[PDB]
Amino acid sequence: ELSQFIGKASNFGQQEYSNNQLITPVVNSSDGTVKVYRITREYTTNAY
Amino acid sequence: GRASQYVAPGTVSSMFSPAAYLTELYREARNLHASDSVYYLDTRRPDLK
Repeated sequence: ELSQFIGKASNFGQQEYSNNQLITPVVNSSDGTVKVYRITREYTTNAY
Repeated sequence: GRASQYVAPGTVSSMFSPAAYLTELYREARNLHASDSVYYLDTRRPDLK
């Protein structure tokens, strides 16, 4: 059961972010250690 | 910590799978005859490779 705990974010696919910040778990496949990452998107150009 | 990842006994990815056996046979068998010989494995059966 413990190994099924993926998708600790809202979605399983396209996960949520706000103010260009995406906060999701990433888990390794051999040991199973999970870290929570924040991916920040800073536009440099016109997003429109 | 022995070899990191494991597989099911029913998959080709197993080191004990028939795919593993085939790989092991091929890599030895392919060198039995000269490449320009009629008995050369890859001439007779160019599809196995």
